[PDB]
Amino acid sequence: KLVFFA
Amino acid sequence: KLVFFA
Amino acid sequence: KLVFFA
Amino acid sequence: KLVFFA
Amino acid sequence: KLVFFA
Amino acid sequence: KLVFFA
Amino acid sequence: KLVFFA
Amino acid sequence: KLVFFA
Amino acid sequence: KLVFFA
Amino acid sequence: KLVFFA
Amino acid sequence: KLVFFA
Amino acid sequence: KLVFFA
Repeated sequence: KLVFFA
Repeated sequence: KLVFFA
Repeated sequence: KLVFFA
Repeated sequence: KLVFFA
Repeated sequence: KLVFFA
Repeated sequence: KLVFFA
Repeated sequence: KLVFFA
Repeated sequence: KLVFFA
Repeated sequence: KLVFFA
Repeated sequence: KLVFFA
Repeated sequence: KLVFFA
Repeated sequence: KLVFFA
């Protein structure tokens, strides 16, 4: 899995 | 920006 | 699955 | 913008 | 910026 | 796993 | 499966 | 933009 | 699986 | 930007 | 697994 | 930036 927040 | 995948 | 929010 | 797929 | 993966 | 925060 | 958006 | 391929 | 975003 | 390949 | 971001 | 390879 991958979680990205910008 | 929010991105999630699995 | 994929969730994207911009 | 909101995109979801699976 | 926050990134997490596994 | 990997956790990154900037 | 191929998804592209912009 | 986003490009996804599975 | 290939994911790209910007 | 982000590039992911699994 | 290959992940790149900036 | 970040480059990860496993």
